[PDB]
Amino acid sequence: MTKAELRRRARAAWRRLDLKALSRAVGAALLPWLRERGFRHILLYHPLPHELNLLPLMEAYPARYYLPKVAGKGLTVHPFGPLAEPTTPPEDPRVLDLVVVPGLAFDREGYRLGHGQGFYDRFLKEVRAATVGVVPQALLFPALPRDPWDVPVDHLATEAGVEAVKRP
Repeated sequence: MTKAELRRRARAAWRRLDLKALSRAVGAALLPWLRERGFRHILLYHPLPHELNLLPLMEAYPARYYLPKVAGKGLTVHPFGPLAEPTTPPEDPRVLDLVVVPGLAFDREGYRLGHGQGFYDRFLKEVRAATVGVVPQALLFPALPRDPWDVPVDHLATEAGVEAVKRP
């Protein structure tokens, strides 16, 4: 089937769950991995609907944190900071050692059902960093329809903890 049909299914799943609680659970279950790896420069995201709030990570795991900003067809990286649009300077993405990627759903190969704009697809080609897709277990779907422009994450984090995506 189509990505549109899958997105409808993912939304039905998101509404049977408690987003605050799953946000807390996913954040908690990330912490051993973050500590083991010792990541220091992490890109999060500003939480939208059918998304986990993982901003409480910052207090739980002290690090330099960053947020993406849309600029053109691209994501740019700004430190977590004041807004009026961020006031912190733009920064080159190579400073990051971890990218945390939200999604409507992911498959176990690390592919995501996104917002359809290509931002993460373009952005994930410019980083050399560990990546992790964050999702409730219920939003781990069977293999998503695959396109040449799709870029997978290499780890997944659910309320059960962090797991590798098998190398393609």
